[PDB]
Amino acid sequence: GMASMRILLSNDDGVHAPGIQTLAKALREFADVQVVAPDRNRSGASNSLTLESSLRTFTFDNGDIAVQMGTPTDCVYLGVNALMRPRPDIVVSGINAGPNLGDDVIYSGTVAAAMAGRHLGFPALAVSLNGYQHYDTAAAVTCALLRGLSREPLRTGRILNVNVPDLPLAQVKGIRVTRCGSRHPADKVIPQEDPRGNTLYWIGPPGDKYDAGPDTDFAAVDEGYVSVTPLHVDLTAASAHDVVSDWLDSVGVGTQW
Amino acid sequence: HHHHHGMASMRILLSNDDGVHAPGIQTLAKALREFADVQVVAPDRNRSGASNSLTLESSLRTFTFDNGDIAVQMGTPTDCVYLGVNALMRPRPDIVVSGINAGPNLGDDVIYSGTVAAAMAGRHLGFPALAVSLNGYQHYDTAAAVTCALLRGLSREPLRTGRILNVNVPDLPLAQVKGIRVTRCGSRHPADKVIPQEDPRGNTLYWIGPPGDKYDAGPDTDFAAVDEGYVSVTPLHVDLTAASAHDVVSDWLDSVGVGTQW
Ligand SMILES: [Mg+2]
Ligand SMILES: [Mg+2]
Repeated sequence: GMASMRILLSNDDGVHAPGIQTLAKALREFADVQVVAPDRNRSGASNSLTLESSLRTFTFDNGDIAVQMGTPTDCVYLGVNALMRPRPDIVVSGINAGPNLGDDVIYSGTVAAAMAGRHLGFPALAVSLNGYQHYDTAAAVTCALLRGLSREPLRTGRILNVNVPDLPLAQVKGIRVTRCGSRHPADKVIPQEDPRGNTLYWIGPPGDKYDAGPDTDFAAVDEGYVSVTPLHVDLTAASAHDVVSDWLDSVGVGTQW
Repeated sequence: HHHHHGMASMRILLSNDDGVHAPGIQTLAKALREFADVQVVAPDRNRSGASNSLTLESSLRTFTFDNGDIAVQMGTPTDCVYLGVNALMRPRPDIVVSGINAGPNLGDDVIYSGTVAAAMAGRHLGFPALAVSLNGYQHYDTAAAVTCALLRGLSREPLRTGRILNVNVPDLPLAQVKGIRVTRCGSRHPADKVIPQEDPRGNTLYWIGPPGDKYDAGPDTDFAAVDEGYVSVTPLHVDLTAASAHDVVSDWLDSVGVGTQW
């Protein structure tokens, strides 16, 4: 090999989490790896960033950096811009304890860290295990995608959201290029009272699967395939443009007549 | 004949990410209260940059003020709307309005926006959710006026397609606002600045820098519209799929023998 791959590895479960550590070990067999991860579990962090306060880092013995109270996007931000010199080739996020599928991915901090590395030399990898058993399987899948990214460049798509079925590698049927599924709106809130009679509120479970069709990420994983979905950060709903414009004319907003 | 038909014709969950004490939400609450049934459910402090984050491993505590505003303690903007819609409000809201935010929410910044995230949690409602941000800190009244027009608009006719509208208002007196444009999100160069700062014990702490330079500010972007003095309205969705990359990724995989044997 003419060049080593330099990987900024991050996650969302925290620097000590089994996921990030199993993958770290796997990647280190053939790549330079720098972990920059949250100091504790930050699931549900989405693409949040720390703007109101400065961030404190702690470096471990194996060279791992943890950002205290830092979101996954903080980590990737500091890794790319300040802490890795030169900047990394690519960001790998994961392996996450649990799936990031369908319309849940906008809340995923795992995905968020991958999206913060979208402007690097290789497309970012978000890697989630559909469970907690086979981190080894997901590490193998990642190492394969990294191998694949260096045999031939991926020309389009700055983010690959990867979901790995929780099976031993031998039982994974393969890989499907998929689109994000969708859910019926979530509406469950679990209230619990405190000792003083005050009502406190837990955010309940996701909504029921709604678009879990054959071409979706929900289906692929259910059928034992690694789901790969190219993602972007553009949130424009382009198909709604005309309807919105016509509506405005229709109700006289922005126009005199 | 009055400017609005009815004093409390729609139920509005009003939120933000600047917090309940922010002048932007407060100015807007006043304005909306002329014609709407308004319930504020917002964070207890400034949560700018909170994106679509939520509190999952902890239950949430709410605090109610004398005027009836609810602040969710520790709560994210998504937390607030999620709680407001699903638990706190009787009767349920017809629409979520989020803002007015201090500062723009434009381009690829929208995914990092707590203002936008709050609207997005109201996307399943009767009316499309509105995210409203001011391009500055001066003319909250203008943004308020624009929001009231959009809302009177919804009373005259429903918006069919489009679940969330991201609205950016030029920081100008209303008379100087050239009008409105339906835009697409522009984009920026990644931010690259990291401002270091030493603590009293002499340890180096880091600040996230400002956003990157504009990259894509074409004629029909949200960036252009605002720069040119127009209110920008971009319809958004929560879906992150990059559909126009499907075939390239599939060919690529096949080409590199990942997922197949040969
Ligand atoms: Mg996690
Ligand atoms: Mg704000």
